[PDB]
Amino acid sequence: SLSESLAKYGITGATNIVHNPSHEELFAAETQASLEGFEKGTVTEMGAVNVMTGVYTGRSPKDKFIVKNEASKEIWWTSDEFKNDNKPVTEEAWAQLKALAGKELSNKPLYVVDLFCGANENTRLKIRFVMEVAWQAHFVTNMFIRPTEEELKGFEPDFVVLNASKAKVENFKELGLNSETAVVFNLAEKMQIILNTWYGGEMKKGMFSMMNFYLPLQGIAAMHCSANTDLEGKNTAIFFGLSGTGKTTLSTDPKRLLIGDDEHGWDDDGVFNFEGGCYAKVINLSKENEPDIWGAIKRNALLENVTVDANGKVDFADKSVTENTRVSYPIFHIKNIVKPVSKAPAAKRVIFLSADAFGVLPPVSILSKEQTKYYFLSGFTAKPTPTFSSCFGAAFLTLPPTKYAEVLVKRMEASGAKAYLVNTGWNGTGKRISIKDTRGIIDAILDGSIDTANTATIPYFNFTVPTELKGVDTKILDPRNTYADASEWEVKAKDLAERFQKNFKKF
Repeated sequence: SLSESLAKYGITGATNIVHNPSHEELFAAETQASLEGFEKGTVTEMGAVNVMTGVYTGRSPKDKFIVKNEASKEIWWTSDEFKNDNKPVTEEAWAQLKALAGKELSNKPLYVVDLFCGANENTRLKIRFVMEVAWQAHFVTNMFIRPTEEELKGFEPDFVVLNASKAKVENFKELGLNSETAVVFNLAEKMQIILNTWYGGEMKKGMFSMMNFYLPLQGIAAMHCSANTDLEGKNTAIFFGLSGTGKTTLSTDPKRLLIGDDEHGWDDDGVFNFEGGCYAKVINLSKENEPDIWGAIKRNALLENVTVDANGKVDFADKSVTENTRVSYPIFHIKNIVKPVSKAPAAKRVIFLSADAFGVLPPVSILSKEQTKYYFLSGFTAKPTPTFSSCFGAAFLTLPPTKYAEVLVKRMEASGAKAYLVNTGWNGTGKRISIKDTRGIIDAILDGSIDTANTATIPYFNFTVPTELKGVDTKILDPRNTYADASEWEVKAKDLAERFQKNFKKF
């Protein structure tokens, strides 16, 4: 019954089929002396296993393609006017890429893991993974929702993923690809193929990209955000923000239940985590800085590319092999989370984080309906160089960005949601905004105390800021106050504002 399924995927000769292996069976498989190359896992003193991914220690967007056929007509293809990662490939290239994948995963002991993407029983996608590497199977097991074996009784995959990382594509030039590495999706066969890259993020983000396709087409918002609720599991808040924005640190509060930290949906029932685990960065990690993550790194957690000595002593700071060192682990490795399902009611507060190095945006701004869609489509942050990433995850958008902003705002008007553009960056002082101020601003968003605060308005950007906020220096509330002369602020403001118009041009 599973042999014909693999035969349907182009895989034949399965000597052994391990279906939905338990963490125990995974550990044993990972710690096998026979394991050669990057398949081998090593037990660290922390109990968690660690593996190397070889040449790729991160995503490779240039090798990501989607088969150009009728099934993908609604895909937001890249073009001269607006370039995105959705690069077209021919049906011819797919046949050969599916051949390679099928062959590489034929006549050998395979692992098949049937899992769910999305915590809401309804509107969820059934995903089938197939790989020949135990730790790869272990990764998806940590990162996705694990069915109850009962749900696995008659599991019918909505989308199938073949990880053929040990194989590659030498004839990549002829097939129209970019290199021997290939991550291709086919909506007609509902299948994703991974070739020549062991970075686990290809599996996680590949499905996220697919969820970003199917959910929005059904009125379900697909979001690249983190989400939490109060200790009671109500008053859901979703956090958006690119790297360096402090999205995690600002959504990880003792008096807040964690729903998820990366991928969420918003259907009629509310906000739900797409994932069953967390894929955290552990570079320069610290038990004193990240108690949650640290305590989550144990047996069953999967360390990826972290340097360890012969005795198993992990050095979370060694940026040797890569700075993108990660760790995956079941969500339940974190205590403060919503249970028993990562789902919650419609979000009440929506916040867009921005690390504005320009020191122009105010600490927090009450966004309007139109402005909400705008800054969402903007996905602004700063490193004085700006970086824009539509919907805070432009590389995963399989549909036009305006469609994500659309469904999002629609779901907001149904629960009386309010958006906030929060600046966790800098001001005029040059020094970064205090974490005590921003975090106090977040509190004002959650506790709703920001609803009664008076406003003022800010030229150019036409923002609405609270003249007063409990737990926040009244001086910082206005971006001008931190500058010698209001003229200086206007100069940068006029410039930054100009950068928004230019970037929004393609939209």
